Amino acid sequence: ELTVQSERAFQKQPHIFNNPKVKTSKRTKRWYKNAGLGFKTPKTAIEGSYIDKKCPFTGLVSIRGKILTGTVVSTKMHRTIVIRRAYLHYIPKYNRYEKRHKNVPVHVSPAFRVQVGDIVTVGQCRPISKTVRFNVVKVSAA
Amino acid sequence: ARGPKKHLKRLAAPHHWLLDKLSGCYAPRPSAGPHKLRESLPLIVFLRNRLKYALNGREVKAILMQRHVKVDGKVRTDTTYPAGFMDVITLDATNENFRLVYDVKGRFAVHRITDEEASYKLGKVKKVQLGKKGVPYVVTHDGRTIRYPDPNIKVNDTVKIDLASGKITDFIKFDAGKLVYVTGGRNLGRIGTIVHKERHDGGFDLVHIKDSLDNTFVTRLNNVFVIGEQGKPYISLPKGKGIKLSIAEERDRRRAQQ
Amino acid sequence: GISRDSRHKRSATGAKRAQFRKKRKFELGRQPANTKIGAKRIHSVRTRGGNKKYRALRIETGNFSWASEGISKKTRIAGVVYHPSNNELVRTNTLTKAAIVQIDATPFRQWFEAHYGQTLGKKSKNAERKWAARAASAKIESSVESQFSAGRLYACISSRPGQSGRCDGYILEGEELAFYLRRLTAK
Amino acid sequence: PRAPRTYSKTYSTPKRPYESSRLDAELKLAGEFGLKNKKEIYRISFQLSKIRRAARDLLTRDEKDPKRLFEGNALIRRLVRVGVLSEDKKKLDYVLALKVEDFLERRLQTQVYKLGLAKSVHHA
RNA sequence: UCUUAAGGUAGCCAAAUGCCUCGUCAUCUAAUUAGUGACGCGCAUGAAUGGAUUAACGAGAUUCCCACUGUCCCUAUCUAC
RNA sequence: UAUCUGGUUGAUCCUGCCAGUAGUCAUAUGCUUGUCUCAAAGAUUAAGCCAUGCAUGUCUAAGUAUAAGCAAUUUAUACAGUGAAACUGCGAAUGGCUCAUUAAAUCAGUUAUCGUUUAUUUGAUAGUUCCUUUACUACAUGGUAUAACUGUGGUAAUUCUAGAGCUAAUACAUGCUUAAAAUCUCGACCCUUUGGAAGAGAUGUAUUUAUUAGAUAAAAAAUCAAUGUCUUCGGACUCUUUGAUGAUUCAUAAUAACUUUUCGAAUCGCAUGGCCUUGUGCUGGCGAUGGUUCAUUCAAAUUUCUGCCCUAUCAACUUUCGAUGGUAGGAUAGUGGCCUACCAUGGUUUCAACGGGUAACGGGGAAUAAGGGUUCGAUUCCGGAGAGGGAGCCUGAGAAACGGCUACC
RNA sequence: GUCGGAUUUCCAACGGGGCCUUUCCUUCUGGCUAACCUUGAGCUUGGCGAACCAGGACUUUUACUUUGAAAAAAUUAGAGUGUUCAAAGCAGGCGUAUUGCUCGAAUAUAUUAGCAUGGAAUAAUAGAAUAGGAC
RNA sequence: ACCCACUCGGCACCUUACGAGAAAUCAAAGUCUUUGGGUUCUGGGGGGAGUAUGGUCGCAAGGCUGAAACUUAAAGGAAUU
RNA sequence: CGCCCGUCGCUAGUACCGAUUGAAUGGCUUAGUGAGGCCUCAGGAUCUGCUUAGAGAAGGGGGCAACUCCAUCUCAGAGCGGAGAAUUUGGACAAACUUGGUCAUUUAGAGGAACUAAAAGUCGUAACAAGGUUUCCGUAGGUGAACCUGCGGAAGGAUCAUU
RNA sequence: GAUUGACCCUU
Repeated sequence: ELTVQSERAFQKQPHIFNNPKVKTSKRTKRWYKNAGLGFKTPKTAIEGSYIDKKCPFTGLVSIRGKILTGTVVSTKMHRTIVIRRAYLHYIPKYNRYEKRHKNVPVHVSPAFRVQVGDIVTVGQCRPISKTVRFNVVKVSAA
Repeated sequence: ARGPKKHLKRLAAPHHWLLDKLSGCYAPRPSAGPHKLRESLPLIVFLRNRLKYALNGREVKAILMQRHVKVDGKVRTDTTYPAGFMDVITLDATNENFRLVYDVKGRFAVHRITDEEASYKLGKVKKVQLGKKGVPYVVTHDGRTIRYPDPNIKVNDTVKIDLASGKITDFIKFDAGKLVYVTGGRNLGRIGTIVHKERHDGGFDLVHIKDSLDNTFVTRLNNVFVIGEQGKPYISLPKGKGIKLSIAEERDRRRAQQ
Repeated sequence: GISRDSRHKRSATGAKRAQFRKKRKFELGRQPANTKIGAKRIHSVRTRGGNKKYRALRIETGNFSWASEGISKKTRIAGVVYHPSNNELVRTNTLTKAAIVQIDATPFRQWFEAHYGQTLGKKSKNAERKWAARAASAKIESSVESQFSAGRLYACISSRPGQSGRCDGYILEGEELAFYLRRLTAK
Repeated sequence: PRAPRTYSKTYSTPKRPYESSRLDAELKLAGEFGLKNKKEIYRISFQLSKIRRAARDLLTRDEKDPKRLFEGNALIRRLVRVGVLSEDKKKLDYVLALKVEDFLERRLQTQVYKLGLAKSVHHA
């Protein structure tokens, strides 16, 4: 995302009005927020130029409910990625487990740069698309 | 489906009504009111089973519409009016006042009090907001809204209200070293003298609660309910003082005072 | 007859879900407003729990806000010029949210003359003093002056005519202007 | 509609239908205690197995367990209420080894013959 | 055993080869000496006098179906010579 | 009740099954059948078809009664009715029944609505307004007519029904009485630069379009384009709070401030206490609900996380434009490809996707063990679905309702 | 010592709270003023924090394993209970008998899952190596 | 190059049982009711039947995968007299 | 003097194949039709109200006779809000149907081919002994039938053995 | 190493 106005519509945060009258430093305003639950807002989200109405910090979504983590398996989707959640399912009769997994798709804000294999944690929000319901809050792998 | 239910089957009512699963296919469904469906005791069951003053439903309705009963100082001529917890049921006939509180084991017990005590009631606030006309108000556990509360009353504190007017007679804050009454879970009916609480950023705060006998448990914040300061309580408690003495002790004291 | 559930859609894996329920009252949809210009006509629809919804059809006048000047007035619309959703909407001159329309700007010109006293395009001493005091801040930029001389202001509608029956909007100023005007002149 | 009324069986048939020794024992027991059917023996053996299972499951728990102490106290209390266990011996051997003979000889029909009110078991 | 050396094997069939014959059964039709599939003591099928099968091809013979229509019901009109 | 027995051989040890044995709130059937209690009972095949009879209608002291319905009281000619009916209300969306469909679908436990609606219920009362504006009108008060009451419409008919003499609305629009502080403004003047007396419109939310009070933790330096509290020009700026949660554009109000204007009581019952410049006037209580509306709840809808039987004689599946996410919009009560325009082959998959089957509704849950448990769960409780099958919708808080309507076999 | 709840020299043992053994219970700023440098002739005015709160930070990640809503309703045995005993439901019981009073209907959670909590054995890609490692 | 101690890795052999097994026999077929080192494949009475059918490979012969209906009280394993 | 195998013959049953563009049921459909309800520009009733000029009529009024006949009810022409029941402009939901593309699904079928059974059928004698050619495996060919033969293999052999 | 093929009834 090199250009923030590459789309037909004008990408702008709702209700964030910048007065043209003054001509000083920081002539444009950006709205962020504290996502809560101890997750620190990255300086990239603080000072970026993207809009991403679905961002946890600079967007209108509120993070509440489940907090999950996993390694990303696919990043080829715009502003959203899929993480792999590996877990062991217990089976009483045989008294042992089996490797199971669930691919959950989550929304990645432009504040974070992630790549395949990175472990990220996500927090539940309102339904963002047909399948996405979680937003990334931290990248924990290099 | 297609609309809110009006019937209530037996074996679907809350167990703490101490109903009999036979002798009837239905149970008296509490109506919408001040308390929840599950944590309420309808006047029908209160007058037919707790008090036996009315033998059946026709007599229950006869009493209520004959206007011998006032709940929270108001008659509430409804056969299954939801009478929950901390509320006072006054009967001018026999001049007898009850406070609906859980017993030691979590069943709404008969708790006779005098007129002085039945004047008021305690209630934990549910939230503090700024309603219409910019008026600050608190919504309590009873469904009551109190207008123009003092700025220092916050969430989980309780208010003692005279039940006659809108005046805020008294309140108890929430802090370490405060007596509570646990309403919900295994410990429905125990007295607290709390020590501290765990925050657990995210939801479902809990408090650690040690009774008089140094027996300590955990109970959720939404399940806790303070009813006074350390030592003297703001209301009177029923027989046994709600301490959950184990069943061996139960048989011990029964065989003692048989 | 339009429905609004997900049970009619293929599963996230691509599986064809089976028919579970009949279409449900609580997940219905309704026909698009496709509200237009001229001869204001509002139709009321009764929804879940009353909650009257004003479906706009052929609206005429709307309430537009100049946020910088902190003003708002009723004004008739001259037609749409660009739509992020669809150019067919622009051709049909239909009204939706976030649509760019033209306005005749006459009430805004009158407000400017009454509140500042600066001429556009081509007396008591006290009122003159008040105007001179409010003055020296009438030089925002050149495109606003050019548009006001042209007598047609570009503004985007922020309301939902098919939801409320009102085509309320706000005039473009700043980066949205510098974006939409270059989009229109880019051919 | 109405809540169901729970009903439970009170007896159990032997796993082997024809055991000569078991048939001799049951016939002798019923003849000496005046029973009309082997269903009475089956019922008493059923309750005996029930209480023996209860005792074994009680001994399962660790010593000085509150549930073990309470439940054993209740079981021994009912056993001494029916009057079979010693009033001065808490040794529990009788508890682990109650007998069908004990249960029938405690039963009412033989009580009359024991105290001497009918002088015959069948007359009782 | 006899004529005359051997007795028709594998296959195929009322077959372009079966008289009896419009064979018998099934199917196709409202109705079928037609068609196809079976059955074979087959007048008189049959193995380079080649047997059986076979994709593709065929101005080859045959049956049915869809489309189409003056073949027909049942004819009428027009043009050129 | 941690148990075995008979059958291959002339006989013998064995894997190995057959049979026996004992249970089944599993069913059927045969013979028999005297007492005490609760008793399942057209589930299995046909969620096949149904004659009939019934199963949702209902009012108080408190909406309308002037019915050729009824018996009528009296030291009041100062207002006691009951009431077969029919209009406005409310319910009929609860019950009850059946498993047909449905195998990440229902469902179970746990989450979330900071992503939404919610009739009744409870606590709570709504003074800011004549939007042609010191009068274009009734506030000891309104305007409109189908419902009742009397002949007629079709044959074998039905919960079919029309134009007349009438009637109040709680059936439907417009309207009003509060001279209780105050901001934004239009404007006679001294001829600016501490300025000031005169007359009138907005101040509730339904659209959320602009800033905010909506902060939050320490010491020195002054000339501004646009002056506040201040008053001994050398007397200071400290008071700029109207908020809990982890998180917000969350929770009031002001300089802008719209509309076809649901509304801001043109409502019914019950014993008259007090004021008089003496009226069929003035002041004062106990009871019922539409309606700005704000909070668990009866609720509903979406909604996390994990978990479902058989099958690979199902290995690749998802498509011109939904199968993929993003941007904007519409529709919803609300989020969301639920759908529309452009942008990729994005998403799932041997950790079994997709497909097929189920004589599969799911769960709570019978029958055994301190652990082998294998089946079954149509069925008394909870969540679903359906009312012959599909589809569509009105009213309604709530329905895709089928004992409600609109269309075939 | 009370005609078997009576525990001092109790020297026969312990997860966990503290000390030495190279072996500490997270910054830096504060409010009660943080396990205390501070004798008022006999429950204290300032050195250091986490055993509540403030903000950046880490149980890099688990699996695992005791403690509380977790299978909303009857069961599992019951202090007790005569429906003819019993299956069963939760009844029931006692007066100086004209009065009247009252115990009680709780205890196991039916796999896996999500929560908070103590623990470190049992299995590590992760650190810092051609130093874009730590104060 | 042979001869002798003798390690190591192979093909195998030689007498009770430590043990195993139904036995024949086996230094593995042992360390398995005193039952768990890791892992793959296969079997669940005899037949029907390695058949039918559907795939798949093959020029074909056939290979791999692979049933049910139905029938059946034995069929089998060690040679004890 | 045991046992035993296969063809052939008799009887019944079972499943399999099978021409029949076989047929009957429910899912999605390239394409083409399409009922009903729902959203949308427009034609038609009626009672309501303000006004200065045109008729028939229940006391013609300032000199009671040429001039205003009194909102008192009646009649066409000037301006507007409550029914958008005959279509449809554009639509959407979407009931009801074809030649063709599947479900181990169900089901008819002339005929074909195999398997299964019981006390006494015919022909041979293939196996069990060195079963009289050791048996058996794979493969190929042949033959009334078991089976025979070639090639390679095994011992489960009739050899655990050569100096 | 020839020709010896066959033999209907029960634990």
